[PDB]
Amino acid sequence: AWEMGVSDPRKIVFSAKIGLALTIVALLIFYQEPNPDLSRYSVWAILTVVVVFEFTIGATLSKGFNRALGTLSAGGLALGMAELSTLFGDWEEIFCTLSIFCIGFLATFMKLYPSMKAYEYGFRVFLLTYCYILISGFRTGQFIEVAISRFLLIALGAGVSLGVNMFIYPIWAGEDLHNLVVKNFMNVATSLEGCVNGYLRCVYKGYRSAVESTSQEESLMSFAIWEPPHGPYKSFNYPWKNYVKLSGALKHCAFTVMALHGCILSEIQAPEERRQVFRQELQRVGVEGAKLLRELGEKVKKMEKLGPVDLLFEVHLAAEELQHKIDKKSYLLVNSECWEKTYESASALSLATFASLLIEFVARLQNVVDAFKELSQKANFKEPE
Amino acid sequence: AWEMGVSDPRKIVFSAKIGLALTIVALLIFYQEPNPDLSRYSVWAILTVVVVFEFTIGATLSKGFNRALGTLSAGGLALGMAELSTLFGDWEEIFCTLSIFCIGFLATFMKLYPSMKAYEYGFRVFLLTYCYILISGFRTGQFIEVAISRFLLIALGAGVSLGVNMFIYPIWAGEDLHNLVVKNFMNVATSLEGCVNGYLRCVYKGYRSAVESTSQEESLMSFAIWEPPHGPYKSFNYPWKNYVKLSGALKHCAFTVMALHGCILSEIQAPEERRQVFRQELQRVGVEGAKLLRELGEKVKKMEKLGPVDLLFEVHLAAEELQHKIDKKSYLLVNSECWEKTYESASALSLATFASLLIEFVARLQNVVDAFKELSQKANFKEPE
Ligand SMILES: CCCCCCCCCCCCCCCC(=O)OC[C@H](COP(=O)(O)O)OC(=O)CCCCCCCCCCCCCCC
Ligand SMILES: CCCCCCCCCCCCCCCC(=O)O
Ligand SMILES: CCCCCCCCCCCCCCCC(=O)O
Ligand SMILES: CCCCCCCCCC
Repeated sequence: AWEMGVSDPRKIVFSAKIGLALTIVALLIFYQEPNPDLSRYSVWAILTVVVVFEFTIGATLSKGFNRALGTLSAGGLALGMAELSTLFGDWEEIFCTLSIFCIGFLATFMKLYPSMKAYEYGFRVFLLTYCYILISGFRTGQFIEVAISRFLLIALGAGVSLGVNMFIYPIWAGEDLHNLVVKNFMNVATSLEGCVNGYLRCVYKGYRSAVESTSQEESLMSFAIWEPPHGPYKSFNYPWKNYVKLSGALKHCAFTVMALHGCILSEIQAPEERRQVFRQELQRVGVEGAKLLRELGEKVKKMEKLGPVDLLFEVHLAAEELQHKIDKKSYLLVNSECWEKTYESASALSLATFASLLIEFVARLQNVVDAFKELSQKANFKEPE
Repeated sequence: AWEMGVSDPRKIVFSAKIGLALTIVALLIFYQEPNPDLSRYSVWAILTVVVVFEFTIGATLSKGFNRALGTLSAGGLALGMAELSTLFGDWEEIFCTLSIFCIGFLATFMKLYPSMKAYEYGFRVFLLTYCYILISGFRTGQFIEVAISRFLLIALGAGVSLGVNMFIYPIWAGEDLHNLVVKNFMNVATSLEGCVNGYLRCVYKGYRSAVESTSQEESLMSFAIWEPPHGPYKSFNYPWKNYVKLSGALKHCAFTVMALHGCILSEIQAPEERRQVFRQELQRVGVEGAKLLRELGEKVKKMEKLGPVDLLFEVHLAAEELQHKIDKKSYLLVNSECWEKTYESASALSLATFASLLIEFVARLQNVVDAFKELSQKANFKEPE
């Protein structure tokens, strides 16, 4: 839709790039030599463009490498089996059919391995190449020059797709990974404040994005290993793994925010009157946590190093003030008459679960800070000021 | 390989049925009327089998319908553009390429939409068909006649694939969803027992399987609405949705088990000598919860209605006993010296969060019992023996 396009103009550029590659191949085939067989080999290029044009440069390179491997191995095996069939002069079609059965069984069995559920697209091209070459080289024989001519057009289609994708506003998966790591910090910072305000009032996509994106940041890292150097990422081997290490460190913290959100939806809840006693300390703790997470996101975005001052001083002081406040008024959580109604006791005891989950969230930040200090060292981040 | 076959005879029969379909289409192509010039586009029949075989019957029917939609629509559009092109006799290649650019841009933009992301297979067929039938039907007036031949060989291949798939050893998605619900019930019971036993020592994939299976439980439901009646499920409109409703009540219960597992990996913990005071009540609560979950799983598996007895009496009584015990020994959770070391106070206050989360887990089971009764009435479950 128009709103979708205006919000993200990257997709419009990608669509116009694919349409331009198809237009170029079409123009060549329209104004090509009028040699015979034109309508036969013309379509192969325009149809491999639609198959090899991927969103990112690294996915294009990886998928075209696995597709070239599958096609070359299937064609070599098909030619070897076609030559071997001649020995069974009396039984030719029987041998060819039994080879098609064995190959189909083996490829279909190997694609089902748990460790190969990602590379099915190369097993399909393997089975297609073997069946096409075995069935299109029988009624005539000596089916070679044509299988060596079809690939000189598949190559042209892939060459024009690669040139158009790479040399006109390319999209790099490394920058996608960098911007996703920057986004997660702001999502978690918004969720924490939303949870505290919701509990103290007289938040889902935030931690959902940080918890549900583990595989996205691994596929982006798989694609980024093929791309050459560019921009600020100038090095033989950029440490892309420290980004995923810092993302895991942040996810370990986002699980506590998930538990704090789940406290609001519980069936058992504490009286609103007793919540207002501890309002100030909870608001200060949430404010300092959101400030620290936005500072770390801003320092990751600019590729800057940490300053000399301690970043955790204020949040630690706030958490110690909250602990003292809980200590002074603990008599509102339990009762002393029975010391030696179940619902009322559970409601009273459920406020200390919120306070303990907030103290544990403050306790888990040091690991994210250490991960950032490691990433700013492996990658030569700039000094501040 | 051998282990994946002996432990799963499904994946052997599937590969053998693919090989059988390929060898029947092959035998047909090979043994043909002496005149081979009657047809030369015979690989179109063998390449459809490799593209329209799926694990389940409902997936095959749904995907075949979505592929024939795009193919017929693209062929009609291409023939309309070809007929309208002859008006501009002077410029034919320019109009054709201006049509290809627009079609590629619209198909890519429409396939990048987030909502229509499960239908990416049907958007490539449209563009491929348009380009093939516009570049191949150039300088020819009988391409309309060619088209029908190509689709008659694609129809022969799809008919053979559907017959072989549906008449040898059908694999139904309805049974897959039915088995998945029972497996999630057993996983959640095992996780609850493991966490309660782990906290008292002198579990991980269980709740994870139940929490992350929503996409599978929705795709299987989408496939299951195409399949005809068979076996136990004998009705035109089987309430497959009530299974998803019960699985979502179970997910809402599993989130508390995840929060209980998070208490074992925390930086702040309570001394064991204080944990051992409440061992019996926690152990009884966990035993009763796991017995209730396994009873509901066993009644879902057998397709039987609930008896006249009350299922929740025992666990409710165990929870009441736990609450009374917490009331009696509450002086071990707070300190009365300062009523009016921070770490030791937090460690003491962290023991009550585990018990409050266990009480919330016990409180959330009534929704699951109500959803089970709703599914037991919507689908006619047999009365207990
Ligand atoms: C083969 C060289 C290029 C590489 C191909 C990529 C291989 C990787 C695997 C992907 C799938 C196989 C490749 C497919 C390539 C291909 O050529 O495939 C192009 C398509 C099939 O594409 P798919 O293989 O993706 O399904 O072929 C056709 O559809 C042509 C059939 C003729 C259309 C006639 C329609 C009849 C309509 C009658 C008129 C009435 C209309 C009424 C309207 C109202
Ligand atoms: C989806 C169908 C795609 C087309 C599949 C057939 C293409 C044939 C291309 C042959 C590739 C080259 C094989 C070389 C084998 C060799 O020389 O040993
Ligand atoms: C020669 C390259 C392409 C060969 C044909 C590949 C298979 C094309 C399948 C198109 C989708 C047809 C699925 C529906 C068929 C039907 O409804 O019977
Ligand atoms: C249709 C599959 C094409 C496989 C080749 C991919 C591009 C590399 C050509 C050398």
